[PDB]
Order: sequence, then C-alpha cells, then structure tokens
Amino acid sequence: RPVLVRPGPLLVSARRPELNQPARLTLGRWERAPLASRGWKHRRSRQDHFSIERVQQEAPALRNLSSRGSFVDLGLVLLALQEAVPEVVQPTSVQSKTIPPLLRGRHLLCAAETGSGKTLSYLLPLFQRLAPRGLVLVPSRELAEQVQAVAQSLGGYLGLQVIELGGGLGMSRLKLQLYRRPAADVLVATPGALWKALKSQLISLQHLNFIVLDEVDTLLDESFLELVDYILEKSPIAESPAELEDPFNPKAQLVLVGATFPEGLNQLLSKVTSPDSLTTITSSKLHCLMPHVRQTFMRLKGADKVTELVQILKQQDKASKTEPSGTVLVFCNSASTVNWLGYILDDHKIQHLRLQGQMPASMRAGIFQSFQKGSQNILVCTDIASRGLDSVHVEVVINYDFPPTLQDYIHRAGRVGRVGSEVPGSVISFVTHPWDVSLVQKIELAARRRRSLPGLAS
Amino acid sequence: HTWEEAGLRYDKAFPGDRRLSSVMTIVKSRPFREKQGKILLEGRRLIADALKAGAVPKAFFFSRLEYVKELPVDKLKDVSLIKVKFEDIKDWSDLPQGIMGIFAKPDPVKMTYPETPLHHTLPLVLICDNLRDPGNLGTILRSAAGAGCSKVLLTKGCVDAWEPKVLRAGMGAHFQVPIVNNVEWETVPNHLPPDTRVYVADNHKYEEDLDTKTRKDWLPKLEVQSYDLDWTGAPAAVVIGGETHGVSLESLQLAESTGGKRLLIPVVPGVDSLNSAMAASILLFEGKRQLRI
Amino acid sequence: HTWEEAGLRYDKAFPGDRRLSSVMTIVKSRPFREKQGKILLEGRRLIADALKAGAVPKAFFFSRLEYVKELPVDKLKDVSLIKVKFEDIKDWSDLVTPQGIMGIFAKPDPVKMTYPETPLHHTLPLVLICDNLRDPGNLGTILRSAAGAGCSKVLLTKGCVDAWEPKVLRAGMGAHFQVPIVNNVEWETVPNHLPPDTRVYVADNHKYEEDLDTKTRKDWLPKLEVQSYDLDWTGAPAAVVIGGETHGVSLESLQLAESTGGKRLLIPVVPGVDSLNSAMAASILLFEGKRQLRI
RNA sequence: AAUUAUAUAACUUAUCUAUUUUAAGUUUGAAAUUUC
RNA sequence: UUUUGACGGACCAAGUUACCCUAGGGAUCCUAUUUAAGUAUCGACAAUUGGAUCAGGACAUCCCAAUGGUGUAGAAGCUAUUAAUGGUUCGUUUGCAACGAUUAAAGUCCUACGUGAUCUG
Repeated sequence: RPVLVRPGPLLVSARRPELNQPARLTLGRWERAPLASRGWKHRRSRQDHFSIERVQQEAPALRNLSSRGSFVDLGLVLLALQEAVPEVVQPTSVQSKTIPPLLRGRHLLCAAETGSGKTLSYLLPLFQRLAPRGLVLVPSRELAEQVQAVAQSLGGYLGLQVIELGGGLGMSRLKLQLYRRPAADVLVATPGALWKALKSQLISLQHLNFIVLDEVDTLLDESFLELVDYILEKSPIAESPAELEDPFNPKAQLVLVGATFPEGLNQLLSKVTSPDSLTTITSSKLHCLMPHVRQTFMRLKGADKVTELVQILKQQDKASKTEPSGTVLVFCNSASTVNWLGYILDDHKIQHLRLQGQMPASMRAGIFQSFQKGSQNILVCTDIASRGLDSVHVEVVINYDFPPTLQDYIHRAGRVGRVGSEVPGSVISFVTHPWDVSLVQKIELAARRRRSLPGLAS
Repeated sequence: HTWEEAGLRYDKAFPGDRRLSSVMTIVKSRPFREKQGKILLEGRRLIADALKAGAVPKAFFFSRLEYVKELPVDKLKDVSLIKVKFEDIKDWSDLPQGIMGIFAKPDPVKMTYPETPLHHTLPLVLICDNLRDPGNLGTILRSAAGAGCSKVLLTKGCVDAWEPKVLRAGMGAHFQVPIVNNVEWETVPNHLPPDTRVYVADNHKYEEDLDTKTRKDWLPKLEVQSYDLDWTGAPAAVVIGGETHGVSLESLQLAESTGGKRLLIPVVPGVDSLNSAMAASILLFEGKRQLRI
Repeated sequence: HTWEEAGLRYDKAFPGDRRLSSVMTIVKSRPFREKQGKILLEGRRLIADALKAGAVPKAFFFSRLEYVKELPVDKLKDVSLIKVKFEDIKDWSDLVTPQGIMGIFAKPDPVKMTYPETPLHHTLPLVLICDNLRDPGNLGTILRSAAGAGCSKVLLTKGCVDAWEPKVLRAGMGAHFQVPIVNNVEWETVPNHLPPDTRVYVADNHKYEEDLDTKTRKDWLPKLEVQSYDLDWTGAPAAVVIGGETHGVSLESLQLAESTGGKRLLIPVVPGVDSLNSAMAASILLFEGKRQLRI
C-alpha cells in the first residue's frame, strides 16, 4: 500500500492489517461493515485479535467545562464542597442540568453513564434541601458500603451520621447492628435489609422527606421489585414542588438515578405522580462509546484463555517492573470458573483475590476492604463486583468470560476512565468458540459508524 | 540460531513461540499436566538423574548450549532442545541454574530401579497420611530411596509427588522408590502385599473424621507396639502421621484388620506429630537390619 | 512514648530511626551479620521458646499488642518493647510478611542455653558432627530433625551455616533451642569434642564423589571400610558425620573415623540418582542408631 | 482430534464339536457423529 | 406439582489439500507532526544466548564524614540528629537459598539484559 504523507490513526486495529481502518471512513446503517469480527467463525485461525486505541489522553469530562455554567448558576455549601470534594472544580454536564431543578423541588429522572457525576448530581441539592430525613436505596451491598463511605465522608465534614444495611443479612444480626449504632440522619440500605426492618417496624418512612434510588434498573430487578413495592406503600410521596415547600403538608421528594430504565417505568411513576411532573435528563454520552478507553478483543479458546491470561499477566508484570502500573481487574461470569481459575493462579504462586456472589457476606466485606487497602493488586471477581466497586487505580479490566449483555459491559466499562484515574484504563474480553460473534460484530460495527450500541435504550 | 550436528538438533527460542505458551499451561496445572502426562525437572544433575533412570523426557530449555553438551546428549533423543533467555527460565519456574527440563510423567511401577538397592530392597511399604507439606514429601523420599522400600503410598489429600518442588526437596528421590499418589482408603488393602501387616506410628486431628453421634465409640483399641521390637518377620506397611492431620482413623482401623500393631515412635514434645520425614526415616531403616539379621 | 495497657509497656516507634536502619542491613545482608555478630528471631511463641531456653534478648518489635501477651512476658521485663509499624518490619526480614513480631538477639551462648527435657527422654549416646553445611532450611530442618530425633549434642565444624542466621532459625521454628549445639568446632579438636576414640561413622554412598571417580578415593587419605547403614554400628558410643548440602563430607572426616576405629556407612541409592538431600542425611543415620541403641 | 465404535476379528463364557468329569463381556476397528 | 419437614448463572471435539473451489490482495538511530534554545538553509530539550566493556542515579546512610546525649573520666562503645560526599570486591551457586575468601564497608535499589555498532543470504 502506498505511503500517504498523512496517514490516519487506526480507529480499528486488528491482527490482520488489511481490514484496519486508519482514516475518516463512516459506513452508515445501510452498508455492511467488513469487521474484523465479521467472519470470526472457524476457530482454526488461532490468535486473531483487534483493539480499539485510546483517542484522548485528557479526560473528556474535564473537557468542555468552560462551556458549562458554574455551580452558582445551579442554585448552590460550596465552601464545604471545596473542602470535602475539591476535585470537582467545575460541574459536569449531568450535574449542571440536574442540580438546578432538584433545588426547586421538581422530581428528577437522570439517565447517565457511570462516573458522570450522578452521585453528586443529587447529593448537592440533597444537602442544601435538608424517622430519617433522607433514604438511599442501593441494590447491591457492595454499592451500599461505597455510598455509605462516600456519604459518611461528606457527613464527617458536616457532622452527619450515616449507616449501612446490607440485604441477605439475618434478622437478629440486622437488629443487632441497628441498636449498636447511633441515630443516623440519612440511611443507606438495600431492599432486602430495608424490607426486613420495615416488616419488623424498626423504621418508619412516614416521616421520610427524601428518597434516593441508585441503579434503578438493578433496583427494579425481580429480586427487589416486590420489596420496593412494600417500601412504596409505607412512603408518602410529594405530588408537586409546592407541597414539598409547604410546611403545613410536608411530603417526600422523589429523585431517580440510573444508567438504564426498563420500559413501563413511566406507568410506575404515573401512579405516584403525574407524568408531566417528572423531569427527565439524559446525558450526551449515555449509551455512547468511550474513545479515550482502550478496548481489546482477542480470539482465544478456553485452553488458550488461560495461556493468554498468563501472557497478559506477565505483560502487566513487565510493565510494573519498568514503571509503576495500576491494579488489574478480572471479571468472570461464574464463581465455578473463578474457583477453577483461582486454583490455577494459586499453582502459579500469584497473589490474587476471589470474589463471587455466593461467598459469605462477612468474608466478602473484608476482601473488598483489603483490595481497597492495596493488599493485593490482582482481583478475580464475578458480576457482583461489576456494581459498586471502586476502580480509580485499575489499569486493565479483564473480562475473562465475555459479558452476557451490553449493559453488564457498560457497568464493567464504567470502572475505567473514572474521575481521578491515575492510570489509563483498558478493557479486555475473551471469546471461546463460535458461540458468540454477533455481540463482537455489533460493538465493532458501532465503532466504525461512531454510533450508540444497539439495545441500550433506557 | 538453530544447529543440527551429528543428527542432534537443538533450537533457539523464537519470538512469540507458542511452544513456551503451551508449556506454561502444562507445568503449573497438574490436572492438565496429568492430562498431558508430563513433569518438570530442575538442574543439570537432577536432569541427568532422570536420564540415567530411563525416564522419557519431553523438552529442555537452557540459557547456554554448554549445559546440553555437559549433559549426556545420547539420552536427549526425544527432547526438543531450545536455547532460551535466562530471565525467561526464572519467569517460567516459581523457584533454574540456566536450564530446565520437561519430562514425561513417570509411572513408578514402570520405572527402572537398578540393582544396588534391589540387593538391599525390602518388602516394606511406606504410607504417608495426609502429608500436605511438599517439602516433607520430597525430603521423605530420601529415606524411602535410601531405605529401599518396595513401594511408597500417599493417601488422598497428600501433595503431588511429581510436583517439581517435591523433586527439589528430594533431589531426585522420585526416581529411587515407587510412589503411589491419591490412594483411596477403601483401596488401600489392595495396595498391601499379601500377608502384609500395617503398622501405624502414632503421635488429635484424625478424631474429626468421626460422626458426632458415633464419635466416642468409634475409637479402635488397637495394640501399641514399641518400634524397637521385631516387626518385619513378614512384609510390613508403614504409616506416617501427617503434619496437619497426623495418623488418620482409617490407618488405625486397617492395621487391626491386617493383624498389625502400632509400631509406636515415642514422639518428643515440641513436634506434635514427629516430622513426617523424621517419622518416615526411622521406620524403614532398621527394618533392613531386622530382616538382614 | 511508652504506652501502658494491661500491665504491658510498649513504645511507639517512628520510621527512620537509626535503630531501625541497623536491623535492616543485618537481616538482609549476611556479611553485615558476620561483621556485627547480631541475629534476628521472629515469632511470638518462637521468641518464647528462645527466651525460655536462654536466648539473649536485645529488643522486641511487634505490630499488634496481642503478640506481647503471647510473648514470654516473664523475659520481657528488661527487654525493650517497642510497637513498630508492620511496614518497618517488612523492610527488615527476608520474608515480606513476618509473624507480626520480630526480635533482636545477640549470639546466644550454648553454656547458658536451657533445652527442654523432652529430647533427653529419647536422647541417645550419639553425637552429631556437621561438615560444611550450606543450606538454612536443612540446618533448621536438621535441628527440627534433631528436635524430633533427640540428638544428645551437635558439633558444627568450620564452614557450616551460621546456625543463628535469621532464615536458619525460622526453619527450626524453635528447634534451634531444643538440642545442644557446639559452633566453630575445629577439625583437629573434633575427636576431642567427642569422647576419645568414639567410633565416628561418615555418611558416604556425594557431589564431590560425582565429579571424582569412585576408585580414586583411598590413595592418600586413610582407608575406611564401606559398611551398610543398617548393620549395627552403635554397639559402642557412635558419632555421625554428615556432608554439606550438595557438597559432601570433607577429607578430615574420613581421617577422623579411622583414627577412632569407625567405618563408612553406606546409603544404598537407586542408580540414576547419585545422592539425595543432606538435611535428612543426619536423620537417616540418627534414627538408625536410635532404635539400635534403644534395643 | 474428541467421542463412541455388539463390521469383523480375537480371546473369556455361551455357542458349535469332541470328550469327560454367531451371542454376551472385553479388546482391537468396518465405521458413525461433531469439531478442525 | 401442590405442599410438609429440624439477592444475583441457560452448550463440548485435531490435522491436511499441489485433487481442490471461491473471495481477494500484491507485485507483474531515524521517519512524520508540534515546540524553538542555539525558521534562505538547518536545528538541541521535549511534546505527538550468555557475557564482555563502562557505569549513572535514588536515600530508605553499609563504610567514610559532621554532631547531641549517655547508665560517656579518657579511649572505645550505646542511643540520637544531620548528610547521598565518594565508595560499596572476587567467586562458588548439585538451584532461592546459601557458602567460601577478602574488605574501611562489601547498604538497599532504580536506570528498555543500565550500557558491546560482525559477515552473508
């Protein structure tokens, strides 16, 4: 191929160079893209791989901050925010749109990607606006610890008490934890734990003034759908912002935060409030591909996945041997593979952690804290760790087992490129055999078209 | 640089060689290693030891060609001799003086043990009970190797004898005594030679293998014999208390059924159960004396 | 600053103190240990075995106060107790993660050492001589082997492992303090260290014997008859000489046995392996005498 | 290659023959199925 | 198929083809930007197999060096501050460890194996 004076950085780089896309080419809906995954059928061609390179070294979230209004324009506390969270110098796009309406008492629905500032989007108006005064519902216990820890840090600056309630915990133990802690202004609880307390009448939501739901799509899972309904009947909800500001008839302000929303959520919201009274805000990057994050795709058989994983681990070891490198996150679909793979890692004399949903709750909590403490730089975890896991220092996210759905990948994808990330994140996914090639085809096709992935509608 | 000389071929490590990648799966994964029936050897001397013993080798990786010439190349017919980076060998091994050797997983029943101990070989079987220490297992095999035991038995839960570290602890002792691994307790009676009496040196963790309802009535009242008395009048089997488990329940029960006793070694406190290498050593050696006399 | 809790006094150390720097070099660098003649002991109950057995304490550093309760509180009264950060301890030991506690010791004097009576119940009229021992686990295993066997007394010749080297002691895990050991025994004084004319048996089948043809082994040095290890050799007070790890017995040892009327003891090994691990080389011969002497 | 492999062939037992006190197993494979 | 008993999950198995078939692709220390100390012509710093030879740097101070205190009379020591100043050997290693022999001391590490530029096809 002739050497053009100005080549184009590879948008898609594959082991076979003939199909690489260097320059400005967009194919569109009608054109069938010649993807590297187009014909990834006959496993005889070992070691085929393609990687999406990082396009930006500067954080896109920090980019365009000058085009977004200041916190004062949002109605905002700043001195406490500067002391508590100096890192957020300027508001993000989601924060700028979401904060002003919340301070006015308007019910808000926020659809944005992980790490877009959704947590701070409601917390800032929540603090200014403020028998607990605020309730936080979180589906996974892992998220509860982070939310409680994050909320406690903010509370410590403001002298507020925050406690955590993890679902699946025994009724006697749950009561024991409640009695051993002082009264908390804001409570973070999971549907399983919160439902148990409500059934035993350990808490009342009639005096609740604010309810927070994190990961609404996950909270709407059938595992917690019934529990949420039981919570709703005990919770009076404000109908208009005027009632929220009415001292004679105070009611609870509802705020919804999630990355995706199942169809029919409007009907659930309609029976609690008028559809026109719900403020829906969508992030510009919601369901959009991340250019600054490297995504690696490699053809490996189940036998070769262990082979490449050792090679990848050795590559990371070599990188650490030359310059400091970030932690590596390994995602597996099943605990059995984690245990089966974990024994192989133990045979390699490699320090690593094993995390899966069926492990003891007490055991899981300690391991999660240990990883945050930096006890071990290698963590093997299941989808339970794809939600509510801190990955600010994670350099490589390894999906040993291919994620079943795009939504799960997004939660795994959100782990990299977070605010304050010390290292540039990377994503690695493995495909065993012709089981699944459409999912890779869809992801590759979207990148060439620079379009949102199919099926991500919230 | 790949060279062929006098029909002897040794290669040089290639960039991205999938041979090295496949080896890594085989080496550390014993189930895969058993699936491929291979073992890994460390050191020229220990490497040459297997060649002398007639074990079938698989592949050799070495930093210097001198090691191949230093080793007997005549026995290197079945090995692809590869010149590799010195840093790679230490990366491949979890411990390598410039060379590492892959060998076929030997079957000790099929292994050739020449005359010198066979003249001193006894109808004596050594049994390791829940021996979970890789160092002791290899360190143990010296005693079995030097003693001349007809066979060595390792109960289920014991360390893999063919693990390369156990070879380092024994420094080739696996090529000097038959070793049986992952023996089921129900099949242990079949593993004993005819008329063999099973003797258990007793030092307890083995009491945890007892049903709680039947825990207290299930203890065998098996006779205690001083280890200094004659016990080798007929073929005998020796049991070694594990470091973590000690002497197990089934060993005590089997000894009573086999007509044996407790060839009891008074265990000096400070070592709750005599070190399995120490416990193994004493039982074998004077058995040679007892039958020799 | 000393903190008092449940009758236990411990100082809070600060990183970078000159005391911390000295320990790091001693443990990590063996030559510094020889230059300074200092040793390291790890483990709360391992320290307890050392102090109860007469070990000379210098200072004890622990990450958590719980170790002090398990420490030999009787022997801590005059020893500096300082609670130190675990990171400081990690920088010191050859092991990244010690047992939460480590102690500084000077070279213990065997005369003042107190060994438990438990070996004595099984102790034999058998003395052990170590020749050019080079491995720490073997020495610790040898003393742990002796702590399991019951050797009456041990003689260490010149060139052997420093018995008090930190990794040597860890393998012993308290066995160093359970059996008598004599260090820096001169080869000329070895027969005097044993009862005069004590039959000395040399373990011979070695690494030097691998390089040297078997035939050329009796020309200039005294000729020792090769005997089977199982043949009764403890009819008289017996002494056993064991070669160093992967090196073998020295020339002086072979001279010793003939002068005392001893002979070579043969360990029949399967052809295809020239020798085996040295640690149990003592054990195999040590127990052989044990039953023979008991009978 | 993996997985089976009552084509056959062998042995064991029947079988069929002698005396006299092909089928069922297993093994090879004519092959079959799937992947490479 | 409803009931009675003391949180997170829907599939496994190699080659080879020149006997082939189809689809095609070829041939038939720089370099490119950006910056500009010193923009005719240029242009630092930057930004986009074992070995041998020679080391540079970090301080988390081993030796050397400067000091306080002392259960320091002096001198030695012990404890404590300050300091990277230059040094910090040669080998064996039955391969993760350790030993030998020396040294004022043979600190702990980093520096694409820290660092070598045949000849041919």
